[PDB]
Amino acid sequence: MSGLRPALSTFIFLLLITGGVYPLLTTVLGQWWFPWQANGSLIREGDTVRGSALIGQNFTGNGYFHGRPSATAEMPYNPQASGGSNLAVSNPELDKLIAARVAALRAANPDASASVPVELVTASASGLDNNITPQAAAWQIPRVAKARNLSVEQLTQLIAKYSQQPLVKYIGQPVVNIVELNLALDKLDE
Amino acid sequence: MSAGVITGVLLVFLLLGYLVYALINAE
Amino acid sequence: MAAQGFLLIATFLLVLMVLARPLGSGLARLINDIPLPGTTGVERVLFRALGVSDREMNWKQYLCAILGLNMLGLAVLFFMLLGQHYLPLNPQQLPGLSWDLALNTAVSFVTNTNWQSYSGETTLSYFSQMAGLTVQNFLSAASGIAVIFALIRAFTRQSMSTLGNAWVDLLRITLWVLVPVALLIALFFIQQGALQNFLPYQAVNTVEGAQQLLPMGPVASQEAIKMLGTNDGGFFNANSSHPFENPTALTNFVQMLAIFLIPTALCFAFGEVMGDRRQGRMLLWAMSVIFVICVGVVMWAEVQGNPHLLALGTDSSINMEGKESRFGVLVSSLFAVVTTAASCGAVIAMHDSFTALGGMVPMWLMQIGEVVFGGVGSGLYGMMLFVLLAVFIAGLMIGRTPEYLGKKIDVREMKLTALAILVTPTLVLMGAALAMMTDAGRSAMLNPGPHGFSEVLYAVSSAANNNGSAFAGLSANSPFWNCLLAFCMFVGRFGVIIPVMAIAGSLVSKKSQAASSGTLPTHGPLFVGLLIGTVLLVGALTFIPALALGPVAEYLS
Amino acid sequence: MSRKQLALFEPTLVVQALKEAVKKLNPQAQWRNPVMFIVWIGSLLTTCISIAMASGAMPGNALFSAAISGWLWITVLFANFAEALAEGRSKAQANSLKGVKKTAFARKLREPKYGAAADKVPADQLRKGDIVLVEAGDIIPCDGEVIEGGASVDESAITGEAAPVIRESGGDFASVTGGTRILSDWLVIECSVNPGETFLDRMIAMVEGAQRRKTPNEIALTILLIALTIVFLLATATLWPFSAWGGNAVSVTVLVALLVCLIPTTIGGLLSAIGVAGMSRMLGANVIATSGRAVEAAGDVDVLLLDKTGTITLGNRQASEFIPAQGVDEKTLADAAQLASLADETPEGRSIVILAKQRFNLRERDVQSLHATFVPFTAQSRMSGINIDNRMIRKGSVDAIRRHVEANGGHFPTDVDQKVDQVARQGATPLVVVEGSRVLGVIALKDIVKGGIKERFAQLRKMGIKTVMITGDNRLTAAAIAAEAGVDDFLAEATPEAKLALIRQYQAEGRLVAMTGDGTNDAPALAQADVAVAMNSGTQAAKEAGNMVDLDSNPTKLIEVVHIGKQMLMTRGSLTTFSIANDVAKYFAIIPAAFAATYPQLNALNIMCLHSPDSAILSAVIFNALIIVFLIPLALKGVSYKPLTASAMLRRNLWIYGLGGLLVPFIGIKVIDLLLTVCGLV
Ligand SMILES: CCCCCCCCCCCCCCCCCC(=O)OC[C@H](COP(=O)([O-])OCC(O)COP(=O)([O-])OC[C@@H](COC(=O)CCCCCCCCCCCCCCCCC)OC(=O)CCCCCCCCCCCCCCCCC)OC(=O)CCCCCCCCCCCCCCCCC
Ligand SMILES: CCCCCCCCCCCCCCCCCC(=O)OC[C@H](COP(=O)([O-])OCC(O)COP(=O)([O-])OC[C@@H](COC(=O)CCCCCCCCCCCCCCCCC)OC(=O)CCCCCCCCCCCCCCCCC)OC(=O)CCCCCCCCCCCCCCCCC
Ligand SMILES: Nc1ncnc2c1ncn2[C@@H]1O[C@H](COP(=O)(O)OP(=O)(O)CP(=O)(O)O)[C@@H](O)[C@H]1O
Ligand SMILES: [Rb+]
Ligand SMILES: [Rb+]
Ligand SMILES: [Rb+]
Ligand SMILES: [Rb+]
Ligand SMILES: [Rb+]
Ligand SMILES: [Rb+]
Ligand SMILES: [Rb+]
Ligand SMILES: [Rb+]
Repeated sequence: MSGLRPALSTFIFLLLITGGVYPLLTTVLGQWWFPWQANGSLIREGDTVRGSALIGQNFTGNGYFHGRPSATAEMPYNPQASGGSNLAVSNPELDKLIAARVAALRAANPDASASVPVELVTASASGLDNNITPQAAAWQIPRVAKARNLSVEQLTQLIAKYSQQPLVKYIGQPVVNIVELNLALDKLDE
Repeated sequence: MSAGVITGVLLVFLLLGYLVYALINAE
Repeated sequence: MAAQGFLLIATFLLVLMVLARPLGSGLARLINDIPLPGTTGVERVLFRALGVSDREMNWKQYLCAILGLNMLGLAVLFFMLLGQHYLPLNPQQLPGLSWDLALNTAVSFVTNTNWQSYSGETTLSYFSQMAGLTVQNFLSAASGIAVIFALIRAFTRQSMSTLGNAWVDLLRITLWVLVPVALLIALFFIQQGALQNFLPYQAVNTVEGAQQLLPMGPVASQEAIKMLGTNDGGFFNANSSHPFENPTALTNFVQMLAIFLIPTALCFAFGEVMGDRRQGRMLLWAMSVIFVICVGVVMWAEVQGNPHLLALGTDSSINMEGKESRFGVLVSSLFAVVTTAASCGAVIAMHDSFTALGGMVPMWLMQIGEVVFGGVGSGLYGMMLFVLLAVFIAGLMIGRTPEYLGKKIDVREMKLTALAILVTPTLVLMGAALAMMTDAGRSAMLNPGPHGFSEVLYAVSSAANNNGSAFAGLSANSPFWNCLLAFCMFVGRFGVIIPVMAIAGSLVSKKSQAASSGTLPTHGPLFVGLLIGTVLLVGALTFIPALALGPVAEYLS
Repeated sequence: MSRKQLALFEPTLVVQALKEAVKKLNPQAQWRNPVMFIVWIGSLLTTCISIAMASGAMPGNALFSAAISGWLWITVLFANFAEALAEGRSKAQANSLKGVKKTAFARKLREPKYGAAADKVPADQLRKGDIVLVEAGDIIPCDGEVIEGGASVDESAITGEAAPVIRESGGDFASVTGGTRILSDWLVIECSVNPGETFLDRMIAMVEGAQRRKTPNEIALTILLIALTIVFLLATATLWPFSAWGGNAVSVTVLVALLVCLIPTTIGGLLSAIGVAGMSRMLGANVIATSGRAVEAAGDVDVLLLDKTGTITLGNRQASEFIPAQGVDEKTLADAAQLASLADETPEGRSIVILAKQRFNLRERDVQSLHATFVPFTAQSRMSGINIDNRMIRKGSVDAIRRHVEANGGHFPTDVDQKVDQVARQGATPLVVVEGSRVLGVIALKDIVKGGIKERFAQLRKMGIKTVMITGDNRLTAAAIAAEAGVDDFLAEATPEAKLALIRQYQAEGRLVAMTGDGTNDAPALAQADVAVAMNSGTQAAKEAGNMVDLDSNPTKLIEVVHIGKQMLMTRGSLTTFSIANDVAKYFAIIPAAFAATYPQLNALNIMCLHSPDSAILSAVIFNALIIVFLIPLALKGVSYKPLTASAMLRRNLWIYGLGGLLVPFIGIKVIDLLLTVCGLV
């Protein structure tokens, strides 16, 4: 003893409090109060999970709103990697990727403006970005409208319906839930 | 690594040891 | 954009000061060894049951208590990470970590750096992520606050030899500041959308037809304490900016507030304990001027962004690369400066994809020793060495004996202050030189040219200065990188904790001279500018040769 | 010393006579200066590198490495030159005051008389316990107290005072020192110094300390300079692997040049010069201070403690007037005073008889030795007198005689009180005399203040030092003396244990107090005080107790002591601030120059538009060498100190020296590079 019993007692009690009670109380209160948000904000049709309202998925069809590029390890928009492209400003590989993305987006959206938004050509910080700006979502109205036989007014109303704005404009940006918007597009088709 | 880098690193460690000894002592 | 950035800085600082002043009074009550209201009796039962008799301890005994707690935590965490295949809460049956990786992350989470060279969702189980790497998130923060409690007690106590009970301090901090505030923060994060469960990984049949595996786990409970205790970490590879960790802009703002909460409340507590609020307002002004200047510089650099984006056909030149669309470049720049000045390490954005100036200023903010609302406890006792340098220089140029808060600052204080200051630049320069001289350190680069050296220098600076943030283009999972950064983190914390404790134990024995007519006031704009100039000049002249070959060369290229 | 004044810092003789020693400060005995030892090792390394290039090595440009090595050697020579110049100025003062040991004659009297045995001995053979006899005109062969007789003494050869100093047997004017000349009459003194511990030896130990002790502020500044040397050495030595990854690595000679240009060579070379020049200026203000630690600790004095009889007043104190009481005749008053002052050796007691017998023209002609029974003066008793007969005669202060007469049975009259506070309002110190519980009367003791010191006390008020007057006189006489002298406050009727209690009271408050005294009475109080400015006119006990002794006997010499002490600290801090501030322009001159082939894009940082990388680095090294020479006069003279507020003076020092260390190296490097380009060597 003599400085060993208080050391072990304090460390063991703090271990118990901050690895037992505190995460258990946090989990119990989370599942009791906000279970959908605490379980991942999963989206289901039937009994099959169609995705999360926060993570985002790889979209490549013409009738689907495309999100920001992803730089996860195995596949684009891979939740098992959840990294970003750590490419420098001076890196020529980043410029090559940006040029390829700009050429692909201009090929895919001919009726849109030639100035592609930076959101759709820059890889996000985590790869799993479910959000784009409403300007970037309204830049790709003609492609989705031509692929879906919808109206520009209907598409803009759907984007404004699925647009989330922060409490004040300077702590963030207005965003569009891409997965929820595409699921609403599918439901409007059905 | 050649002899020059070894000599440089040895000189830097000797200077650092002398300076740390001087900082510890009241010469 | 400039108006929005100014409004963001002003709102963040205003809400921070408003939230931090009552916590300043609360922490001052723990410095003065006065129990919090409502905690009396519970303390009497609990300390007696544990075996803590509230005996007061010297600096040697206090430091031995802190080091013994940290070594016990290191051993427990390291063996838990090695044996994570034999422990419950493993819904993926992930194997045990290797020796080098386990040692590196154990030293990371014990020495409050929380560096991570792995991918969390494919490396760590729920038990090793919750009962480890969160217990240490509490414990390293509590140890830092205990050391700064000892330093403030040394400044406020006259002619005694003891520094209070380290076990009482750690228990009070963890039970009454770290736990009940992080519980509310975790509950708010769960409300906003952060994960908190123990489910297996949820397979997703996507809209198009592909299959992705969503990882689950107790995310928000760890996120709250890594933001409260200025820790890095993250359930996932992205520290922050993962939607399951930082879902909303309100969550991000609360994260920044929690990062600067305790380091600002510590300055408020110091000012209240000394009896002069100007002594805390001086430190707050000296931190805030540097912080605002750095935030403005990084915001302007990120707004200018990539010059090739406009040439290659994009809409703007704004550096949106490696940043989340749920935030902006302004919010990303503010968060980057907050975490690299606060020794936090959480990243809202890939700092590797930042511009040259916006990667230099966070790197330099780490390199100055994390004094600008720095690490929890460690920021205050790191700037309390530059304050000793400033009062020594100012006392020389006024002709008086150097003196801070009445107590004289003699040869032993200067020796230990120099030894404490020397630890982090020495480790940064030796680690960067050893990584540059070794192919095992040099081959971890991702970006060529000067920016690979920027990656190496950023990694070594974050390890030595207990930040934990990374460019993340560096493949730091090598055994050489793991051992090098483990040594850097270990020495960079425990070679500063020891001489600060020695300074405290040599300053308790002194007496406080009363204020005279010729005594220099350690507050006001003159001393704030003097301390600011000392900090910026030392942190510049130490690292201009290192910074001129990386981000400066990249900017001028 | 004031007279025989020191010449200019550069009289063009000691410059050569000390640069000859500077050429002998070059070898490896610089281990005690780490900042200069780093420059020495770097210079030797660059010399070996240039020799290797001259004899055949991998790189080229042997001329550039040779010039860098030569200018680093020149930097070492300059930084040793400042130290040796200060040390040789101190040795010049030491040789000026070293020729005082002249005489080889000393009489050996067996008993203290007018003359007992004229046995001549060499003065070096004098030890403690011996007595000598000096005539009118001879010089003093030893340092000690005076046993019998008084004589006017000319202390010009030691202090510089052309005015003679009176030395009289007994009292606080008994200590005499060697080298001085008797001007009046015979004098018998005692030998109180052994060979090797005289006042001249104390002077030589002050000015010519071979192992000169470093003050704690100097040691702490040395620690900070070592720490700056360590961080700059690491940041410079780690530049080679970084440039190696960048491409072609930087050359070792350019790295050594940057290392010397970064570390604080200026303050690191001028620190010892600052200390030795501070000792030289300290002795030049006629103070013999044992410790530079004491000199620097005197800089934060906020309260100064002064004696009144021996310090503020000259200490002659003639008994100017006669004052009798009711039922008392002047014959009885003068007789009582003369009998009480027969065997008294105090200056007041001698003055009593030597004016009273001539004033009344009547004298009780017997000496005190016939039926002798005499009691001396003890300060705590504060009373003296004679009791040769069954009757008793005593004289002393009002409180002493009042306690004596209440002990006997009588009482002190109100008429006597009226005369006492009347003469106290006049200013003379009253000594009340008594015979058989009868208060005969008082004696007016007129005293003279040491010139116009009210301006110096106003200066002490402006500098922030509150001065009080410690004495043992009455509460009203001390009030009048304080009003004449212009001091802030006073403490009267103070026994020396109460003075020591006041020292402990002001010292336990946290204030670092200073005391000025001359007598053996104030010797333990001076030894207790933090700063003790003793007086040369006082006693050897007070001189030994005090950590610094005056020679001009000025009450306000603490002004000059604080001047040189704060000049030391301010010069150290100012040159430190200049040295760290200088590195910004060194970076702006060397970094775009050193990284000019590995990274050609770094030329945008060349804001000075220097001609070439070699010219830039060589000009930076030239300025690093020349700033030491350009700051030798500042190190040898001290910075200009004005009695400002602490905050305002810090602001002034930051402005001047920080802005100088910022902008001056830019101008200096640009001018040196322009001169080099014009001359054509680069
Ligand atoms: C070059 C760059 C320069 C950078 C500048 C950086 C400046 C940062 C300053 C650092 C702050 C630390 C020091 C102050 C802390 C303590 C505050 C204090 O004591 O007050 C008195 C203090 C000194 O007064 P004193 O006479 O010595 O003592 C009086 C006592 O303290 C009297 O005590 P009291 O009882 O009256 O007060 C207690 C309580 C009394 O009231 C209460 O009881 C509680 C009231 C609040 C309760 C909640 C109500 C709701 C309020 C909203 C809060 C929401 C939180 C709740 C959460 C929900 C959120 C929805 O009120 C408080 O709790 C604190 C008062 C508010 C603090 C203000 C925060 C300071 C920073 C904010 C501005 C920074 C902007 C600069 C950045 C932008 C530049 C780009 O005055 C100050 O506050 C100084 C700061 C003033 C603002 C900064 C001025 C500069 C701003 C412009 C910068 C220009 C830069 C130019 C850049 C280029 C632009 C073009
Ligand atoms: C090497 C570089 C060399 C540098 C060269 C320059 C150095 C000399 C500069 C001389 C300038 C010429 C004189 C200008 C005077 C006018 C300017 C002025 O107002 O400031 C006065 C100031 C003197 O003030 P003071 O006499 O001590 O204060 C007592 C008052 O007079 C009366 O007493 P009071 O108690 O009544 O005062 C009340 C109030 C007085 O102030 C007031 O607030 C006005 C009264 C309003 C009502 C009171 C309510 C207060 C609540 C509102 C407060 C917000 C106001 C601030 C707004 C934002 C401003 C940013 O004070 C306070 O409230 C305390 C709170 C603190 C105020 C906030 C401090 C502002 C941030 C300072 C930023 C400086 C950045 C410089 C960076 C340089 C880095 C190189 O003089 C200065 O100009 C200082 C500024 C320059 C700093 C010097 C930089 C030194 C760097 C050297 C580093 C050394 C390197 C070491 C190397 C070796 C290491 C080993
Ligand atoms: N010959 C004498 N016999 C008796 N009393 C005397 C005396 N000479 C002086 N005194 C008195 O004794 C007291 C001693 O005062 P004094 O001037 O010596 O104290 P002080 O502190 O001012 C000088 P110091 O500390 O050198 O003795 C005074 O009251 C003085 O009047
Ligand atoms: Rb951290
Ligand atoms: Rb530093
Ligand atoms: Rb930290
Ligand atoms: Rb630090
Ligand atoms: Rb830190
Ligand atoms: Rb430093
Ligand atoms: Rb330093
Ligand atoms: Rb220098």
